[PDB]
Amino acid sequence: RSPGVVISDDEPGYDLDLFCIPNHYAEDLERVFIPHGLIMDRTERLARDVMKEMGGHIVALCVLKGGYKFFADLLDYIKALNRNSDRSIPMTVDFIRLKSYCNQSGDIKVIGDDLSTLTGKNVLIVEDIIDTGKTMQTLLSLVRQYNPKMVKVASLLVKRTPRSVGYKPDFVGFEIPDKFVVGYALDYNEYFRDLNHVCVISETGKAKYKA
Amino acid sequence: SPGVVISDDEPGYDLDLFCIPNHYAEDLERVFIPHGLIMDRTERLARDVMKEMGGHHIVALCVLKGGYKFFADLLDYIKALNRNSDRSIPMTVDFIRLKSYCNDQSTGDIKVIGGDDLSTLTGKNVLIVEDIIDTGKTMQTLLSLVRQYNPKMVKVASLLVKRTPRSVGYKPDFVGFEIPDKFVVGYALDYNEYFRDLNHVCVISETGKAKYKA
Amino acid sequence: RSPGVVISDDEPGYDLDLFCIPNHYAEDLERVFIPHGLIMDRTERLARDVMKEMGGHIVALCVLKGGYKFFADLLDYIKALNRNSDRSIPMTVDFIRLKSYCNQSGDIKVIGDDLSTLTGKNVLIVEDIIDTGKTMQTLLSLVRQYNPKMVKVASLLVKRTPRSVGYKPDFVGFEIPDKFVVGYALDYNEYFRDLNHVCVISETGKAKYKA
Amino acid sequence: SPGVVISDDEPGYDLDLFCIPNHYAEDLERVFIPHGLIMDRTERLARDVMKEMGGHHIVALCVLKGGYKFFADLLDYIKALNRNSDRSIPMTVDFIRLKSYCNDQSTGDIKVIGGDDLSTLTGKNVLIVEDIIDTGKTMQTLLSLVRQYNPKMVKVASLLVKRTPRSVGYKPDFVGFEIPDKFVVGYALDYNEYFRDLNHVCVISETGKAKYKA
Ligand SMILES: Nc1nc2c(ncn2CCOCCP(=O)(O)O)c(=O)[nH]1
Ligand SMILES: Nc1nc2c(ncn2CCOCCP(=O)(O)O)c(=O)[nH]1
Ligand SMILES: Nc1nc2c(ncn2CCOCCP(=O)(O)O)c(=O)[nH]1
Ligand SMILES: Nc1nc2c(ncn2CCOCCP(=O)(O)O)c(=O)[nH]1
Repeated sequence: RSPGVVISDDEPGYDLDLFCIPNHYAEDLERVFIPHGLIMDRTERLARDVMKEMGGHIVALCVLKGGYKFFADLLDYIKALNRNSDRSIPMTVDFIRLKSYCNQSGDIKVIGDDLSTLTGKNVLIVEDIIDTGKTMQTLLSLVRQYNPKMVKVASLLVKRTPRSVGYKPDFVGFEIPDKFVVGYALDYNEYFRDLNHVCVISETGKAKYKA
Repeated sequence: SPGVVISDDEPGYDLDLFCIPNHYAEDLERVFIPHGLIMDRTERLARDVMKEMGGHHIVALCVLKGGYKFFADLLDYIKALNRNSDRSIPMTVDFIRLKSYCNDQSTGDIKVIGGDDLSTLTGKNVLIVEDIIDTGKTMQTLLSLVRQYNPKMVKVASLLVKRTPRSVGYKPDFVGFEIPDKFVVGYALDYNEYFRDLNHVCVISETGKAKYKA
Repeated sequence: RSPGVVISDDEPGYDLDLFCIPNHYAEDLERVFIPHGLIMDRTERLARDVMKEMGGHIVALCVLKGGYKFFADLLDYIKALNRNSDRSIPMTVDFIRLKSYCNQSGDIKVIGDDLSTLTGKNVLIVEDIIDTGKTMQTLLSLVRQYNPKMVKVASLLVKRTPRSVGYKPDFVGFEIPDKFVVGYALDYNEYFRDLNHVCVISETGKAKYKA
Repeated sequence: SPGVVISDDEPGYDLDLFCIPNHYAEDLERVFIPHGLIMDRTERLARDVMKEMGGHHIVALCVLKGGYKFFADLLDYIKALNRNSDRSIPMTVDFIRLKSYCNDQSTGDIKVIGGDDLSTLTGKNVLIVEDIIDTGKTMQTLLSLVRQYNPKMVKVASLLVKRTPRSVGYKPDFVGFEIPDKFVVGYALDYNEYFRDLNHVCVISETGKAKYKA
C-alpha cells in the first residue's frame, strides 16, 4: 500500500566519496544510503500524504528523547502545507518518552505520561525506524487505550527484516536493507548527530564510539 | 549583551511587507521578527554556545511546553558547527516537559512531567534551551531543580526575553532577542494550538486573541 | 506606493557581534544592515507582489555579471509560487550585461545584446541597488526600444540619495541610508561574495580590498 | 570517477513517491534526481572544486543557455566553504551566453553572445560550469575558444553527463551525475520555457513533449 522508496539488498546506497561527510567520520561508515536532501524530498511527499488521510483534529505524536529530528522535519512540511488553508487549522503536538534495553530470554520497554489530549482525536504516530516492530506495537496499544478517533503510523525507515507482522505502517519514507544505519535521526551512543545522511556504520565506528 | 534589542519606539514591521498566511491576515498587529531574522540570530547564538561550552560533552535540555521549533533550530546550527571538529564530540539531547497550571498568574510553580533520569545531568555541562522568558519565574525555579542534581555547569539560552516590569530580574546567558512588553505568537510560540504554521514572531491582535482563545 | 522596508538614517542596522560573519571580514565592516534571512523573507513577499501585477507572458530580465544572486533568489520564490497554478505557466529569463565606469565632467554605461524576446511581453527589470538611478533609467529606455507590453522595476535596495527623480521603482526590498554597503548581491572588487548579509564597508575594508 | 552513476537497469523513482506540481502530473515518466539529492551532490562537487583550485583566485564561468540554477547553487556552496579561509579569497564570477542554432543536430557550433572582455581569462584559473553534457560537442568547441585566451588552467564541471553512443568522448573534470540516454527536464533544465518550477530532474513524457513543444 506504498512500501515507500525501496532501497534493495543488491548493491545498496552510494560510495562514501560522492557526498560531503564530516571528516571525523571518515572511517566510521561503510556506504551512504539516503543523502539528507533525499530524506527531505520524501518527507515532503509524506507530509502531503498525511493531510490526505488526516485533517478532520490532528494530533502528531512525537516519541521522546530520540525521535525529535524527523518529527520536526515532518511537521515543518505539514505546517508548510497548512499555510494555504482558507481557515486556520488547529494542530496539536504530543509527546511520549520511550526507552529500550537490550534483553537472557523477552523485550524491555520503559514508557510517556499525560496523554489526555487523545480522546476522539486523529493521532499520528511518528517513528524513526522499524525493525522488530515492537516500538510500533507498543505505541499502538498505548494510544488505543485513550479512545482516539483515528490512528496511523508514519516511519522514515522500514528495515527489511523478520518480524511478527502485526500492524504494517501507513506512511513509509524508505525501505532499506538489513544493515545498521546512523545519521540524520539515528545516533550511536550520542555520535553521528552531526551526520545528515543515513549511512551504514562500519566496524571501526562501532568499536570507536563505544557505549 | 541583551541580544538584538527590539525597541519600544517604532515597534517592528508592517504586515504587508512580509509573507503571512491569509488566515491570520486579521489576527496580528505587527511582525517583530521575520523567520529569516530568527534563523540568522540563532546561527550566531549557536556559535556563542560552542565558544563557551565547545569540546566538552554538553547536555542540551529543551524546556518543552507546546513545541520545540527553536530548540530543533538551535541544535541544527550547533550540529553544523560540530561537523568541523577533528574529534567527533558526542552531544546528548534531552527534554524536560512542563504542563501549564493556574493559567499564568504563578508561572514559578513548575509541574515537570517528562523528567526521566534527571540524575544524568550530574557532573555534566547542561545547556538549557527556552523559547520565551517573561516574568522569569519558570526558569528561576527550573534552575533550582536542575542545580540540585549538581551539574558541572549550567547555561541558559532563550530565543526571546521580554522587557517587563513584571520581570523578577533573571537573565539568561544567551538571548536571541530582547522584545517589548507585548504578547507574541509565531515561529515557536503557539496560541491554543494556533499560529503553528506562522513563521514569524508577530504580536497577536485582539480579534485574533478572541477568535482563537480556549 | 510601497517604499519597502525603510531602514532610517537614525541608528542604522545591527552591531557586528550579533550575527555570524566570516572571520576574515572582522575589520572590514562597520555595522550590519540587513541579515541574509531578512533579505530572504522580504524577497518572498516581493515575489508575491510581482505575480499580482505580472502574469498575462512574464519575462524576468537579469542584469549580467553583477545581478545574478538577487535575480536567482527572486526567481526561486516565484517558481515556488508557480507550482500551484492549475495550468503550468511559461516563464522566460532574459539577460543584459551592463558595466559602469567612474567618470572629469558625465556618466559611462557599456551595454546587453539579443533582446528579441521582449516584443509585446511583460518585462520585469531586476536590479540590486538604486543610488543615482542611471542604471534603472538606462535599462528602461533600452527595453522601451523593443515594444514590450508591460515594464516594471524590482530592486532589492533603494538608497536614500539625491537623484534626478525619473522613474521610481515598482518593487523595493529595502530603503537604506546613504552608506556604502556590501555582501549578499554586492561585492567590492570581488570580495564579500561569501558575505550573506548587507553590511556597511569600513575604511579598513576599503583600503584592504584595493582594486 | 564518473559521479553518481544512475543505471540503465532500474531507472529512477516512481512519480507518486516525491512532491511534484499538479500541472506536470502527466508530463513526466520518472524522477531521476530529487532536488535534495542534487543539492547534496553539488555540495560535494563544490568541496572537490576547492580542493584542486582553492586559495588561488578562480574565475567561475557559467555556460548560460536557458538558466543558471545549477551555477547559482554550486556557487552558494563554494562561497560557504570560503567563509572559513583565514584570508578572504576574491572570486570572479562571469557568464558566457550561448544562443541555440540548427536546433541540436550540430551543437559543436557555438554562437557566443555574452562574451565581454574574454581576455580577462588570460593567466587566470577558470572553472567552467555547465548543467548537462550530451554529445559533448558544445563543450569541446567552447574549450577551444577559452584556451586561445591562454588561462593558467581550465577545469570543467557539469551537473549531468549523459551516457550516449552519440558522445564524442569529452569528459568533464567534475561530474554531478552520470545518467541514462533519455531526455530530462527540471531543476536547471527547461523545455521551451516550461518545467522551470520543477525542482527535480525527471524524464519528459511524450504527452508533455507534445503539450509544451515550440
Ligand atoms: N541507529 C540505529 N538503531 C537501530 C537500527 N535498527 C534498530 N535500531 C534500534 C532502534 O530501533 C528499534 C525499532 P523496533 O522497535 O526494533 O521496531 C539501526 O539500523 N540504526
Ligand atoms: N506565546 C506567548 N507566551 C507567553 C508570552 N508571555 C508569557 N507567555 C507564557 C510563557 O512564558 C512564561 C515564562 P515566565 O515564567 O513568565 O518567564 C508571550 O508574549 N507569548
Ligand atoms: N557595492 C555597492 N555598490 C554601490 C553602492 N552604491 C552604488 N554602488 C554602485 C553600483 O550601483 C549603482 C546603481 P545607480 O546606477 O547609481 O542607480 C553600494 O552601497 N554598494
Ligand atoms: N533539457 C535537456 N536538454 C538537452 C538534453 N540533451 C541535450 N540537450 C541539449 C543541451 O545539451 C547539449 C550539449 P552537447 O553539446 O550535446 O554536449 C536533455 O536530455 N535535456
